[PDB]
Amino acid sequence: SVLAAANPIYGRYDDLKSPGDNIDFQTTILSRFDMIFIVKDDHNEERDISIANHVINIHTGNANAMQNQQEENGSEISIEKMKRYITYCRLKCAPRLSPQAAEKLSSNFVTIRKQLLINELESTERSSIPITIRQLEAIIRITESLAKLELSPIAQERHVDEAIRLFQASTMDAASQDPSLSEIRRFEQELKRRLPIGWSTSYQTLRREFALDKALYALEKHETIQLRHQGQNIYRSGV
Amino acid sequence: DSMLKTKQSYLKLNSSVENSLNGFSHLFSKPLMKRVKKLFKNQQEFILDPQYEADYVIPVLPGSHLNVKNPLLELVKSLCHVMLLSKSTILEIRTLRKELLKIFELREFAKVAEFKDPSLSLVVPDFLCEYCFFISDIDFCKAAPESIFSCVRCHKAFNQVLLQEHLIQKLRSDIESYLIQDLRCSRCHKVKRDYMSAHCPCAGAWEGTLPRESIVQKLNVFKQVAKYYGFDILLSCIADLT
Amino acid sequence: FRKISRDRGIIDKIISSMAPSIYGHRDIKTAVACSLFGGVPKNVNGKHSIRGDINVLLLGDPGTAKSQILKYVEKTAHRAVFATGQGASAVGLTAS
Amino acid sequence: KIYPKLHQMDMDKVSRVYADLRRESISTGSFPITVRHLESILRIAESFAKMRLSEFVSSYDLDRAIKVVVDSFVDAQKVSVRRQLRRSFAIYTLGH
Amino acid sequence: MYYGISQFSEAYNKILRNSSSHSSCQLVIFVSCLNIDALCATKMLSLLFKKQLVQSQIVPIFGYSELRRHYSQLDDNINSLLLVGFGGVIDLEAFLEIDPQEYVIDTDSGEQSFRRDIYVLDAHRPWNLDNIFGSQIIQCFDDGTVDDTLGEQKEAYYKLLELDRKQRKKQIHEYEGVLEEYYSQGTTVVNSISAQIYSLLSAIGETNLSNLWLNILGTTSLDIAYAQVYNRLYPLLQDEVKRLTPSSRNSVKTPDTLTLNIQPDYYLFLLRHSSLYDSFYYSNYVNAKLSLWNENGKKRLHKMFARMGIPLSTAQETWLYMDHSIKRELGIIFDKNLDRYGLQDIIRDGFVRTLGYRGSISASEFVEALTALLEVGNNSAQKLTNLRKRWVSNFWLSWDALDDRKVELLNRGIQLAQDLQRAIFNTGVAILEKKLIKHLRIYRLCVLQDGPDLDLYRNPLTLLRLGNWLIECCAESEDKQLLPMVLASIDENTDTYLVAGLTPRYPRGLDTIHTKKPILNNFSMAFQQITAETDAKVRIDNFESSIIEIRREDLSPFLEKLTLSGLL
Ligand SMILES: Nc1ncnc2c1ncn2[C@@H]1O[C@H](COP(=O)(O)OP(=O)(O)O)[C@@H](O)[C@H]1O
Ligand SMILES: [Mg+2]
Ligand SMILES: [Zn+2]
Ligand SMILES: [Zn+2]
Repeated sequence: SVLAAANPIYGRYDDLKSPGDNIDFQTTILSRFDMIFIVKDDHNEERDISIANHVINIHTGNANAMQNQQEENGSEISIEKMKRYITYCRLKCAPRLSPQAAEKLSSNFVTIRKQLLINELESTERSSIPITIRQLEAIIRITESLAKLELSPIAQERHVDEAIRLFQASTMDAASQDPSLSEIRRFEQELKRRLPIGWSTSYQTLRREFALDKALYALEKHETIQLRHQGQNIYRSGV
Repeated sequence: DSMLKTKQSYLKLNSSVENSLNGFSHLFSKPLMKRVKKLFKNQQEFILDPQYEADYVIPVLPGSHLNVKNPLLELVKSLCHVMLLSKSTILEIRTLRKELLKIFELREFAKVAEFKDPSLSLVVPDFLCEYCFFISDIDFCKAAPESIFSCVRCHKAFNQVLLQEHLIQKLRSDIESYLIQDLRCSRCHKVKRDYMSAHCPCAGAWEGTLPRESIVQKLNVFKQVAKYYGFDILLSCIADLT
Repeated sequence: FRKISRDRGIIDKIISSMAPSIYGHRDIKTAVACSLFGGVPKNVNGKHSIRGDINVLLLGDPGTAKSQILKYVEKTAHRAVFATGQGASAVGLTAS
Repeated sequence: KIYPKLHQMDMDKVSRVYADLRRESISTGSFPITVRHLESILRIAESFAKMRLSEFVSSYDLDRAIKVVVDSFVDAQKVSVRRQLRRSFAIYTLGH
Repeated sequence: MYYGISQFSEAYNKILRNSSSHSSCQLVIFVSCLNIDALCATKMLSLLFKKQLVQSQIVPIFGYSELRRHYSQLDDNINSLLLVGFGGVIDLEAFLEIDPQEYVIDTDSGEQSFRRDIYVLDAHRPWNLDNIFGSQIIQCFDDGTVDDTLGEQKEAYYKLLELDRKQRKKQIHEYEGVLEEYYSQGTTVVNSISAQIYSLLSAIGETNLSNLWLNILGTTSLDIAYAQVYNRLYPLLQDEVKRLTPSSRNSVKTPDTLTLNIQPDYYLFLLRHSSLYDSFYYSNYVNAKLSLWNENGKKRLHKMFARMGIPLSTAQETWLYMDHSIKRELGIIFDKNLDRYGLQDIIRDGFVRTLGYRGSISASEFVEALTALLEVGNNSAQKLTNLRKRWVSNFWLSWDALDDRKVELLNRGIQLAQDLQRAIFNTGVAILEKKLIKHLRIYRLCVLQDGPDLDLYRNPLTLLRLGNWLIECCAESEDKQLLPMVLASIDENTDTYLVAGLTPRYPRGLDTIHTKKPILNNFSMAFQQITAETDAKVRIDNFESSIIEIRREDLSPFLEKLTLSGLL
């Protein structure tokens, strides 16, 4: 197994630049890798406080007490017992997929490939993140591992759902990263002048007025518009 | 009086980063902490001895949601919060607060040493006075009882039945809004737009915009207000809820 | 050492004695003293290891006795190794 | 021969200082403030306790380390926002 | 006097008549957990009643509230109760809400019988006069003190009982003053329960090697705190060992030989299961003799080990694996270089038990392992009850450690003893570095606010072990006068401190005229009087009266009031 730790160029990820600019690794090497996590420093002050408290407990001898107590509680287990359990599970079970799991995996793979195709079409550029048959093999292997850690001889759709969730959380998270602008600006200005500051209108009104319409998502990031009625109503939040 | 004298002296000498008040604490610094020490000794003498708990008793208010283990600590925290309002003297006020906490042997940045508002809020939006046609928002957890049963511009009273009706109206409106809220992702915060979805397509769990804990706190506030002011119909509504 | 340790203000006297032949720059002296004494390397249960050494970077205009400060540190610390600019390759810094 | 311990300390002030450091780094700032930087405060406090031969990190050893860290961060920022950052951080270096 | 030593067999026969009905279980044994001597005594009684097939109930109790709750839950069929290690100082009939009239059956005929007879067995000297004299339900097993030194107390108590003018009031006041000066005295112990039950068993004549070993363990349990009593009782155990041992000495070692021997048992810590260097480094006596908490202490320890000529690696090697040369000349080596450093009192003669090829073991090491198993074997009033549950559970671990078939448990107990000694040593050295002990004119207070492994000291025996460490250390400081110390430990989960009133003791081996006079722990009445007034939510439930739980907020006012109190 390969567990690699790398760093995007410029130290930070530098999401303002293109995702292919931040990663110097070519598509070939990225194709072999199954899961590709991209962690980002949120600088969330409450999260910062939580991490600071955890680290302070780590340093001031509190870790050696709380980890031991929590391990004795049974929700954590020592290194050696995990080692032996992993060995036993790997030497004991080699699960295989159920036909329903196969159908679900095929459907999810087609969905993921369609998503990558539409993303590349919108960007007019091949995505640095490759999604191929090897990715489907990776999902199959993760489903097998999930069934194996439970020692289940056959993989259930619960493992398929969890593997799809993890894939979306890591590989799609990498592939969903984004760095015409004239159309976006025109839409922004026309809705600012038309849609009143304190009022709302249905999304179908914007459709009839007239694309992917990423401008609305960008404005939601700017917190000037907000989709509330399950995406059927855009309200000028007050900006 | 300290800030008044400081402002007068500053104006006399002359005639926000820095205003007329920059050392007003010094007018009472020694008396303040001396009196704090004396009151601390007094309390420690009478914190446990009976017939003084009638003095060391925390009054019950409609907005009461904070437990006070030390009435003197609550007092000093309240004074520190009121004297921290000046932006120019922030450093000297923080130093005075630290010295006051040293009397309690408490750290300056201690969470218990941090002061928070002991009163919640429960406003009735768009309250209308049936005589002068005055539009107001009637709070109960912060507004005084004299300011809630009668109008402001005039002094005519209000209907108890109307107060209970509108309070229950806001309560049921909040309940319905919680029950009719929209879901959104927990990771990219995209609003949920379908009906069948375990999570966001980005593997983000669905979550409501109005937390259940928020409605729990609102119900607790309504129950506290009903019990404090004897709101019979509000208590009936609370009983109907569960 | 035990007697002078109980003295109050020993930190400032130590800081001032980092660069007796170099005027001013008290913060640099304090940082150098902190790195010299260093922290305790924590190791949680043998699983999580925490660096206990302090690394300090001095960015400054030429002729500011930064090189002289480094020379003092080299003469001072128990185990000191000095390398300069391009006169030290990647493998020669760590191992080969 | 000195291995100081951080038993006597207030995690609240350190946590708030680290949170504010990250908040000002992400907002109009270029200095990276990471968990390593939070550990740096404890490391400098340990060095302060070492230089006094103290086996426990006193409150002064923590306040001095916090002041050193915040001053080093502030001096690494541009002068345009340096005054505002110093004004924000002044509430943490109390007593010196 | 209620039951003298010579008439213990009468009580045994009465209990046998009362509850030798195998149809039911009408005899219940109450034992105070966290007390080694009580555990040994209960093991003796359990084996004895296993012999006569008398069904019995064994209930380990931690606090007085538990005792009263269990008695309330106690069924009426049980006509015989046994209290082990407690109940001899408090008003049980008042504590348990007991009157003679409810329990009396077949009142007639100058005699009285009762539907439930309770027999207490503890050696705390403040014998409750209402319990030793003014009741028939409460039955106490006196060790010769009440019948010899409480004659005046007996007369005064009976005068008050019979009397419920001016000279009559004067004599009543005099008698009450005599009774009161008998009271208000620190709780002290003169004898070991194990010795008392062993004497009873010898009167019954059902003794064996195992019971003698249990008596040795129970007596050794009191050596650390009550060494004078240990010296008093040592010859009796020695004579019993000489009597019971078979004449076939020097026999070839078989896997079935169980041999009790009297051999030099030096006053070290886990000598046979730890390195000699660590035994010295962790011995409380040596530590107190050289104050090892300072950096000079370790250097002087190396100085001794060099002076004897023993290599430090050899000293730091495990006891079993040392060279036979040192293992056979340890005695002479100690003879040569012990008086030089004042550690001559380390040399001592004790009892060693060998079970076949399993290796030897000393009584001190065994009782240390048992105490360790007792201590660490595994909103506010709930987690505390869970702590009581765990503490009571550890009693059964220590109990099962007595079985020779569970040596694996004994090894775990030995490891726990080593770890607990390490933790107590490190805590003591840290405290003596930071000088957490604040000397006053009443007591040397010491409160632990924060630090490492503070959750270990909420166990009462752990706090007592730390107290033993610190009191031994301060005892060898001649400059520091005799004065009790107070220890508190905040429980963050419960936000409460554990105040432990302790007592000073004379240095071990320091025998003087005042040493013969025991130190009396007057924290009991002081604690109770301070708690009765000025309600501070204090929890005084331990049978050891000098241990209380106090609110974190009320800790400082409680200590201030105690300083204002001159009772102790
Ligand atoms: N603060 C100072 N006090 C005393 N001497 C100084 C100081 N700053 C610079 N110097 C002198 O300048 C000379 C050259 O300094 P140098 O080590 O080249 O600085 P840098 O490393 O910043 O280029 C040294 O001989 C030193 O004595
Ligand atoms: Mg230079
Ligand atoms: Zn009006
Ligand atoms: Zn999402």
